[PDB]
Amino acid sequence: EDTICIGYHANNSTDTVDTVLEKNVTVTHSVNLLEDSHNGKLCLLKGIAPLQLGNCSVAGWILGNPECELLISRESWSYIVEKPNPENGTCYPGHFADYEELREQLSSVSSFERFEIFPKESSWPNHTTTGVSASCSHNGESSFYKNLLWLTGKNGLYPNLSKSYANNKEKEVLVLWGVHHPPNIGDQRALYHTENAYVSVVSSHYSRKFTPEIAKRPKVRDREGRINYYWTLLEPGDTIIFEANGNLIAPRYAFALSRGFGSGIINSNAPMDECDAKCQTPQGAINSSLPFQNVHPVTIGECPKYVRSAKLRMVTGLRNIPS
Amino acid sequence: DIVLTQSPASLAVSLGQRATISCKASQSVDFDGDSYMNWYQQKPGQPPKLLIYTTSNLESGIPARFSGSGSGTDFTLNIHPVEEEDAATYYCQQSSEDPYTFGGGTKLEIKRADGAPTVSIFPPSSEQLTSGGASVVCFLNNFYPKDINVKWKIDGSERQNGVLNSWTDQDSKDSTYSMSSTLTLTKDEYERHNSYTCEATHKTSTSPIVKSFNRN
Amino acid sequence: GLFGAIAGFIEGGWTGMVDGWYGYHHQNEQGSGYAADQKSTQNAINGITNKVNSVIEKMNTQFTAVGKEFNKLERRMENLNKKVDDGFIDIWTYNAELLVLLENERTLDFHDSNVKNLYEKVKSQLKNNAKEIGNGCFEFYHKCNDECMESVKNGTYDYPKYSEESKLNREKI
Amino acid sequence: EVQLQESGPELVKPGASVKISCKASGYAFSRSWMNWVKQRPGKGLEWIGRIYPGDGDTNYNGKFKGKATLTADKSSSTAYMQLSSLTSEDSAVYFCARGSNSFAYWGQGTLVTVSGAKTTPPSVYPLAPGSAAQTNSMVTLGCLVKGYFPEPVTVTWNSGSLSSGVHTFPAVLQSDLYTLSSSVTVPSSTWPSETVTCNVAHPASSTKVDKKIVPRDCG
Ligand SMILES: *[C@@H]1O[C@H](CO)[C@@H](O[C@@H]2O[C@H](CO)[C@@H](O[C@@H]3O[C@H](CO)[C@@H](O)[C@H](O[C@H]4O[C@H](CO)[C@@H](O)[C@H](O[C@H]5O[C@H](CO)[C@@H](O)[C@H](O)[C@@H]5O)[C@@H]4O)[C@@H]3O)[C@H](O)[C@H]2NC(C)=O)[C@H](O)[C@H]1NC(C)=O
Ligand SMILES: *[C@@H]1O[C@H](CO)[C@@H](O[C@@H]2O[C@H](CO)[C@@H](O[C@@H]3O[C@H](CO)[C@@H](O)[C@H](O)[C@@H]3O)[C@H](O)[C@H]2NC(C)=O)[C@H](O)[C@H]1NC(C)=O
Ligand SMILES: *[C@@H]1O[C@H](CO)[C@@H](O[C@@H]2O[C@H](CO)[C@@H](O[C@@H]3O[C@H](CO)[C@@H](O)[C@H](O)[C@@H]3O)[C@H](O)[C@H]2NC(C)=O)[C@H](O)[C@H]1NC(C)=O
Repeated sequence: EDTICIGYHANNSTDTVDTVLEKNVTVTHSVNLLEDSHNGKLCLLKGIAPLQLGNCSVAGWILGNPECELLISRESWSYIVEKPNPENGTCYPGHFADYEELREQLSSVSSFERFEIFPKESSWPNHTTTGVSASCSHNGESSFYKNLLWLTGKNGLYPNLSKSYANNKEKEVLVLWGVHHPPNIGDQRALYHTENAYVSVVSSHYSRKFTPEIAKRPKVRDREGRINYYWTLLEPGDTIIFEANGNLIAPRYAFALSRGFGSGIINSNAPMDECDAKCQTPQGAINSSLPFQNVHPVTIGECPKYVRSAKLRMVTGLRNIPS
Repeated sequence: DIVLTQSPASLAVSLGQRATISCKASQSVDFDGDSYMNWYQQKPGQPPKLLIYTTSNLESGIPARFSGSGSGTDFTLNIHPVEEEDAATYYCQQSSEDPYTFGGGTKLEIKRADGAPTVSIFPPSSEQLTSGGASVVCFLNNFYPKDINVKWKIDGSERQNGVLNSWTDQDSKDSTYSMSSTLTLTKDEYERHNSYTCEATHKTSTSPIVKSFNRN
Repeated sequence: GLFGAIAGFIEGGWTGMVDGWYGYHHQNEQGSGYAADQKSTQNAINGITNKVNSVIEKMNTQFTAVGKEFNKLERRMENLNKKVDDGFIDIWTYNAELLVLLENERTLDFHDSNVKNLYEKVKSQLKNNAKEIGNGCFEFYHKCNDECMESVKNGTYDYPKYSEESKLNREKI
Repeated sequence: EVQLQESGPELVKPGASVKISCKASGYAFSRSWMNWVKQRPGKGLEWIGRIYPGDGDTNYNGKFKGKATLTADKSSSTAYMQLSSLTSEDSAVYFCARGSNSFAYWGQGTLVTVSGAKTTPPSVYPLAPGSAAQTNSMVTLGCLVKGYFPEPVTVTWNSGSLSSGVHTFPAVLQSDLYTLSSSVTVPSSTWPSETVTCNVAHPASSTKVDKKIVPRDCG
């Protein structure tokens, strides 16, 4: 006739949660802890855009694989995106020594200064800077690496070169060179005019003398003879010296680089859409508010932890039992 | 309001023959000398096309093999002869009283000779692998009739959890069905096997049709 | 559930009472309605939202997990890298799912506790002036007022004022 | 020559409102009644309401009298329809049609969707035969479309150049993400001799992505 009643709220939300004692229980109020949505684009970390390599590999990037020309002078970036199967790697067949480390070292870096370490005009006068391969084609035209110089002989001679570079750039510089192994001894006599060739590159923290080895090889990219690539990071203040009498593809452009943190290598086919989200994945960017995302394992910068779970909802309210 | 009860619900007529569709009505659809009843053609993925208006008037363009007839509480539609194109669903529609209402709809199936599915199986893409998952698709194109059964065997052991099947409606120029099956396995569990087989048991053969692949 | 109140002797939830999670009804002679207990519902929201904010805080966000790429002759390292990544994902996934499955019961049990605790707070005031009838309801043996309906909620009921009147009506049931 | 062009597919959360548009051209728009019909997947066609763009005179189905509102723009020759407080049952395909007692000319139809997930574009994965075995003079090819929430996707082949027996299977939902497949049947002589790209579109996110299919690898 005249009463007081104690009860507990019920709402029309169908938010379902799983507990230890039972599962799939409908609840008044819930919060989702798992972020389950991306956008499938390549945003700009923080404000600095990525470096989309596109067709090129990181190998063809640094050496300037002539089909990679327009992605040069892009020295400001937040992270580098490679196609999973890059079909423009090293134009000249051969071995790229310590590829993976240079790949890893060029993941921390955030700035280059592409500078001419050995200017062609005033550093290789006696020799021939006109070294072009047919394999490194561009516009149906023979070209070569736009960061190295194929040094052949001039006027039939090829004297002992002994140039050197002092690291006066106050930062770590990354020098790149190549050693030649001609197809047969005949071309070795014609390119460098010495059957006993040597290339040494020496610094305060590096010394490796290269001897070439001319032999028959399987044909790759139509050029039988192979070029072998090598690299070294000069400490600020040391001097690297190059001396040779044959088979040296010397650097022309080196990279004075400043390390940073926050960048890496993602490979994906996503498009770039100028969307400035706080963290990227190969399959897009994360809304970034939650503490758990299952979109993809590989991430770049201030994403939530990756857990391979379907849904993680936390009960904030209580059991929903309406009329 | 008026409810248009349409008969039959499913229909199958062989080529070069007549097809009859009835449409009863809760009330009499008659309006000052004519019957405000219309028929429509809806092929899958398309909006309805207007066939017959005011219970017998054929609209221009569409061929003269379509016949609308009837008066009062019930009307009929004839197709003579039925063509391959006519693989679609058909609705009746009254326009006498607010609100205008449609019938339940009926699907026209063309009876043709039986067929054998041309089976195709594709491995997951390399880019798909990087997503933390992988899916093998088994295409079954150009068979007849509907009934077909696909079974997935991972290294010979039949797998039934994680399959996804979707059928296509009859081709408008082939009188022909298709369907596709997809296993959605994890990236890790996909790489724990080599033999991936999808067998299809059909009316066209006593023993199942099989096509498969290995990762080498 | 665990204290017998939620989905127990309070068989269902009130579709009304949007004011909060817990409350009273007080079907009176003047007018019925709903009124949520602001005291116990503010403790509940302040505790659950501290639970949730505590949980995320213990998991600092991860930065720039890129995935190392090894060559054709370092398979031992590559398989090692997989285990140290898939291993962490195995732990973090497992260590997160159970944190959800476990603490969701504690959120439901905590609501079951609060209602049970609140139902006894009303009982301890209405000692013999009322009876228990509809499993969470009290019959006023003294014909309470809206003044006195608010005078059962904020610690504002006393037996003595209505006791002897209540003592009268108990003798006929 | 008379065409009703409809708007794009839309996605909204329950309780919100939408304007769907239908622009007319090819006839005297100012003079003929406009119509809206609702088709739930599977269930039957339902007529909604009518606008007469000469006078703005409206007729409303007794069922839809509160859910739908109709207007028109005479200068722009466009018809607008507004739906309020959308629920699950309103998720369907909506058609704009012209006619008074016989719905004559129909629109394209948009698929407005009402659910919890969000707009995500799909990834496209090519599907190569894999085994180098000639099943016949023909080889079947295809593209898979995974992970996209709002339903409409259109799969063309070489920008629609290949109409020869192309199949587009209906999408299937897995954990709030539609996935579907497409196939072709191109002569084995002209593949991989000639480029076979599949062109897919997701109108709900304005994303067009291509992927020429190529044979598999390990070679
Ligand atoms: C940047 O990226 C682009 C795109 O990939 C590159 O262009 C690509 O170049 C390659 C190589 O030139 C092209 O592939 C060749 O295409 C030509 C047609 O012009 C064709 O003749 C050639 O056949 C080769 O493939 C066979 C497959 O194994 C080889 O085995 C074969 O060699 C055999 O036969 C000779 C006969 O003398 C023997 O001597 C050999 O030993 C061997 O037995 C033959 O060489 C390839 O198919 C490719 O087509 C082209 N891309 C496009 C889209 O066309 C650029 O080169 C790259 N940039 C740089 C600087 O590298
Ligand atoms: C990156 O490399 C890929 C190949 O690895 C390049 O794809 C190529 O794209 C071109 C178009 O730019 C295709 O060329 C032809 O186009 C004409 C148009 O007239 C058409 O008649 C041909 O059928 C063909 O489509 C070429 O086929 C395609 N490559 C292959 C192997 O099919 C891409 O262009 C490169 N991107 C950059 C920025 O360098
Ligand atoms: C190419 O190499 C030749 C060497 O075969 C360079 O020629 C001469 O090199 C010397 C030593 O570097 C230069 O010094 C001068 O030598 C003369 C010898 O009589 C001496 O009298 C001088 O006091 C001085 O020490 C010499 O200037 C140089 N000659 C010329 C004409 O340049 C040559 O410079 C190299 N480059 C080119 C472009 O030829």
